[PDB]
Amino acid sequence: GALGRKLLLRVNDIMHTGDEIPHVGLQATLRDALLEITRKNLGMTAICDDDMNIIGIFTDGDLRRVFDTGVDMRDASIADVMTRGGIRIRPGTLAVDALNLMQSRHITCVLVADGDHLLGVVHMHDLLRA
Amino acid sequence: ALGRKLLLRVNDIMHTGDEIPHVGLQATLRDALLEITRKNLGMTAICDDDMNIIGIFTDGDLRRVFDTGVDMRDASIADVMTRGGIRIRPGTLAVDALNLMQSRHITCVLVADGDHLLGVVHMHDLLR
Ligand SMILES: Nc1ccn([C@@H]2O[C@H](COP(=O)(O)O[C@@]3(C(=O)O)C[C@@H](O)[C@@H](O)[C@@H]([C@H](O)CO)O3)[C@@H](O)[C@H]2O)c(=O)n1
Ligand SMILES: Nc1ccn([C@@H]2O[C@H](COP(=O)(O)O[C@@]3(C(=O)O)C[C@@H](O)[C@@H](O)[C@@H]([C@H](O)CO)O3)[C@@H](O)[C@H]2O)c(=O)n1
Repeated sequence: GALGRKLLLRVNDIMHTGDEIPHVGLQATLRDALLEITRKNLGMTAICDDDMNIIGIFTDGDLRRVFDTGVDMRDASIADVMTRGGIRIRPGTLAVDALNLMQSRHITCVLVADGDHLLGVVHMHDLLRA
Repeated sequence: ALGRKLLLRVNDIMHTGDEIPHVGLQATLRDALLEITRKNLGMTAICDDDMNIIGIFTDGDLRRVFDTGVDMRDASIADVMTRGGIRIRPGTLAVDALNLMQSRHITCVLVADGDHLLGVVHMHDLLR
């Protein structure tokens, strides 16, 4: 009942915004990106330009995948290891459709955007709270 | 529909057998991450020869150890795993598994009888 009602909300009204958005710049180090991931507690970070347009994203899963090189990755830049672009939805998207997208793509956090402009982020956990 | 899927026991939806991610106590961190990738659930158990759970390791745990700045390439899983872990019984309802995952801030959970690993359920599994 409550979950069903929450899934009829627009993501605009449940997404993380402002300082709760994980994002770093294009010149960030991988360690910078990891700190941002840890602090914002969503398992991922965006990589944005100065206008808050999405350049890329990096998840905890991405770290596992890039770690599978023999070389020492500790001083890598984020620009070299990020996923370019990122899966996103419009702010009027219903939570149910965000869930369906996340299920079909096997991701747990989706960017909320107007074109390339990052407005917020929604995590699967957000769709089941409140 | 939503109400029915949420009322299933996790026994009926969990991954079992070869689909369970596990490595042994002597595995390397690289062995552990290979198993995580191969089984596609973002985590692995660490088990003894009787399939008893010693610990777990998740993609989040990799971030936490990597961000210590120590070179982790040659690490052993025994030195970086989380001992113990959160588990549920096979009769746990999907809705209760979801609430547990929410409360513990996790997206995948082991299904066990005591320490005996029976299966694993991902948040994705619960929401088909
Ligand atoms: N069945 C499980 C699953 C996980 N864990 C442990 O719970 C801690 C958190 O698990 P996580 O998967 O690493 O949790 C994260 C985290 O570690 O940051 C992942 C991250 O991508 C993001 O999803 C955040 C948000 O906090 C979600 O609320 O949550 C880890 O030490 C992990 O070993 C456990 O004991 N038993
Ligand atoms: N809004 C998003 C979110 C993620 N991604 C990209 O989609 C890929 C998958 O995201 P993930 O979070 O890394 O997905 C994982 C993965 O490793 O692919 C994480 C893992 O812990 C586990 O949750 C598995 C599922 O078990 C697979 O069903 O799913 C990554 O390259 C990520 O950059 C994206 O483009 N846009």
